Amino acid sequence: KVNNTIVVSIGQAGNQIAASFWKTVCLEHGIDPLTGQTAPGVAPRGNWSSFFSKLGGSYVPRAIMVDLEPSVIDNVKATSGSLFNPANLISRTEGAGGNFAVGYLGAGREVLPEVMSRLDYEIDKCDNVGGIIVLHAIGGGTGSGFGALLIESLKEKYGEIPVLSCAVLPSPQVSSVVTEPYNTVFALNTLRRSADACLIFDNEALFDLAHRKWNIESPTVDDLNLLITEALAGITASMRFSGFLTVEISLRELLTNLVPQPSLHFLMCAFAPLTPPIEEMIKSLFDNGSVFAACSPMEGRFLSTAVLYRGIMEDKPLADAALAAMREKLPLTYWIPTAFKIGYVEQPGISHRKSMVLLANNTEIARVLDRICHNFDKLWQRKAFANWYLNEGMSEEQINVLRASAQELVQSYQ
Amino acid sequence: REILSIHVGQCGNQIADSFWRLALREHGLTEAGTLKSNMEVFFHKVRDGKYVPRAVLVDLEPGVIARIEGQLFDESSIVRKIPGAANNWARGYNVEGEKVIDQIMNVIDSAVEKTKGLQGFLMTHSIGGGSGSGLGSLILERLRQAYPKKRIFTFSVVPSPLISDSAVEPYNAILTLQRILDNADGAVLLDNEALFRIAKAKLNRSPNYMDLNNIIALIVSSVTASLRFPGKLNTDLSEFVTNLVPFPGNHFLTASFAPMVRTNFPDLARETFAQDNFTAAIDWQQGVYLAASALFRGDVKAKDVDENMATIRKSLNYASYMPASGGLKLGYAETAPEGFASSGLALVNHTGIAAVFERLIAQFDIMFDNHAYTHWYENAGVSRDMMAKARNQIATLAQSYRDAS
Ligand SMILES: Nc1nc2c(ncn2[C@@H]2O[C@H](COP(=O)(O)CP(=O)(O)OP(=O)(O)O)[C@@H](O)[C@H]2O)c(=O)[nH]1
Ligand SMILES: Nc1nc2c(ncn2[C@@H]2O[C@H](COP(=O)(O)CP(=O)(O)OP(=O)(O)O)[C@@H](O)[C@H]2O)c(=O)[nH]1
Repeated sequence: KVNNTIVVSIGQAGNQIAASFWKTVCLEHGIDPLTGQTAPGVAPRGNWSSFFSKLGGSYVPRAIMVDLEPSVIDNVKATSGSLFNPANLISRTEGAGGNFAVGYLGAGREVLPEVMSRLDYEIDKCDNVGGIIVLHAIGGGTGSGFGALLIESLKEKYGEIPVLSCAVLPSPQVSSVVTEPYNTVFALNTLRRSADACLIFDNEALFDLAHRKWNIESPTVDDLNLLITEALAGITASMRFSGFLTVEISLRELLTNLVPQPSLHFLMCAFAPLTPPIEEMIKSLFDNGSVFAACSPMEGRFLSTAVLYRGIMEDKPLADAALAAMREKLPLTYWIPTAFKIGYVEQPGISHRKSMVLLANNTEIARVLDRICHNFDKLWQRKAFANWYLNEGMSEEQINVLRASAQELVQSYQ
Repeated sequence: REILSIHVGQCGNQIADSFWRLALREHGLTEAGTLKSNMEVFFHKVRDGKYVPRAVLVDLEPGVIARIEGQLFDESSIVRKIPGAANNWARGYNVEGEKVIDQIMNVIDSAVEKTKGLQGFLMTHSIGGGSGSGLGSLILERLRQAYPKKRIFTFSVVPSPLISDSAVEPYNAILTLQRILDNADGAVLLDNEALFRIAKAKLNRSPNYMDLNNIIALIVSSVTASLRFPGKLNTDLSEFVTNLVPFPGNHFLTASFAPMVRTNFPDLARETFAQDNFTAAIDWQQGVYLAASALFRGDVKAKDVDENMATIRKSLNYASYMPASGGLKLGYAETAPEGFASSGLALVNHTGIAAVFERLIAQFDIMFDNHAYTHWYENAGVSRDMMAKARNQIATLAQSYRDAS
């Protein structure tokens, strides 16, 4: 048995990214995603019990889906079939609608007991949970509100359990919700208080990564979540594959290696190669635009990077030397000289026979949140859209506390 | 004349894998233990064909032990513990170490209670991990305090200088090397990039950890070669402690194996004690040898071994307190590993291995002053004061090496 990880998805981006994530993970294992049952005559490739469960049986994902509107859960069920347990799927009617307070003080309180009963059921089937991946978009309403409530309730009940968040930020090219700054900061406070780690995506970066560097004139959001999915598959392959040359990295292991300080737990991600299905691949992993966040991390400062190679390894001394040489011309924190976790996995992805994933801790990510905070400086300098936040249950002083906590995070990074 | 081998961590378990892969057919058995020179020092008598290597493969987040069992060990003595190793020394010491130490020492004292007579322990691990580091340190603590008359030897892989595989590995390394000091009377340190370059020189294509651990396995095999292959000029682990440890706490060794084969003996001996053939990247130019053990085996000739003094009076640089013709622990064994008609091992107590130590010190000298990863220890039960005193002990040890030049 291997250390476990449950991936709870909240909000529309979280649920669709979860659909794509378990799709690609299942087809990595050789399991049909649209059915949830293993392929006859083929064993699951790697440590399935880290993210799955043999429910009698079927290799069902250990995923919990909550969303306050039926549309996303129904669409995920249509695109995934019987992959997820219907007991794991909880839906409401009115939605949160870009309002964090609905997910925090409102329908969030109503939907919390059922979600936590299901989470207790799932964790009681876990051998040793060493991480909870919260797939959500903190720009959205349901995602922010119930992610905040859910991580707060986890750290109130549990707290020996690492929590890795995977939050989709509002894009700097365009906002999808105008209350994205409110929701992002409101969930970000609880992420810093409760979540032990947070992985950050951004749609514009994935768009430019899948437009010219995937040879698609105009990708859909499906390609967005597929790129995010390749990132997550590479990240969790450390928690998913074990063997001789490969090193097994628990989510608590990845946490202890990637999170130096308790408030320093926000991570960027990148993928190589950037080609449609070696040194040029090394630099492709570490280009200025290879990260999955609309920012330039190479003027930032890598705190610690988990570089997870996966595939055939025909140049192990040569690739280690290439990584060491590449480290010389990268911005690393002096106070973490051992800022590289060179994780290896023998099994590659399905799209590529040879891939790597960068999972780094960088100060640059804070300035990313800073621009969202800058957007927060627009919605609260004039007291806009906050009437429903106050009416749904929250308070203005509480919101000032939340914004001060976000600023405390950004100043903790720099 | 009995060895209990302790294998904690993934690196230590792969070292053990390769170690028995070559040790079994070094005594003419397959990897699964089937018969195809007292070899009972490593192996317990279980079945006439199955001579079981009684070595505990205890490791948090087992993972690799499954591929180890796929080569048959004693399944009762080993455990695939509930995962959660991380890379935290305290997590292998007191968080999940305290819930496995009772079982593992019950296994260990059950294994040594059925021993006619024991000489010591040879533990293979990596100081840079979290399981093999913290669990290994706890095992050392409760094994020295249980058998103070026995001689623990640690075959520890020190993290590489060029690149790292863990982001908290110097913390683990220092706080495990302190326990190795306080709990063992012998230690052979291994450095990975030296193994990569040795395997590059030996082979013609790109190596991996299996080749490196094959080299490490040859090292460990030749360490006890004179003990399990009794020829002339025998060597014992008590003899290793007596004549390789000039000071009570200075017992860290660097090892070279040769060749890397019907080679001429002068070439074999001069390339055995080669500055670039040792398996730990230590300081040779400023460093000096304290105590070199030359264990030659196979088709070795006594005059050939004793007449190769050119490499000692020319290349080997000794400390001022050792005689010019001295500094040699010579050993002859009738059997060498296959593919080698005659082979050699150099086990050196050397000043330059402190350089190894100090690089970890250098990392610790930049992390502790910045509160880098210490909360992972503090929330796990290991405070900053004990880390500081462990580094103080390690720095004192490195200064002892620098003063022993
Ligand atoms: N990579 C992906 N990003 C997505 C996807 N769907 C949405 N998003 C991104 O999420 C962001 C909007 O967050 P959502 O509204 O989807 C989260 P939520 O359902 O909780 O909002 P409410 O319904 O208002 O409560 C926006 O930037 C989108 O570009 C997706 O399938 N993949
Ligand atoms: N020279 C060698 N190095 C190895 C070998 N196996 C692993 N290693 C390296 O040793 C270093 C740390 O060793 P490990 O992390 O495997 C020790 P441990 O299993 O206890 O760590 P955790 O299980 O994560 O707690 C790292 O660089 C590994 O890549 C090996 O056969 N030879």
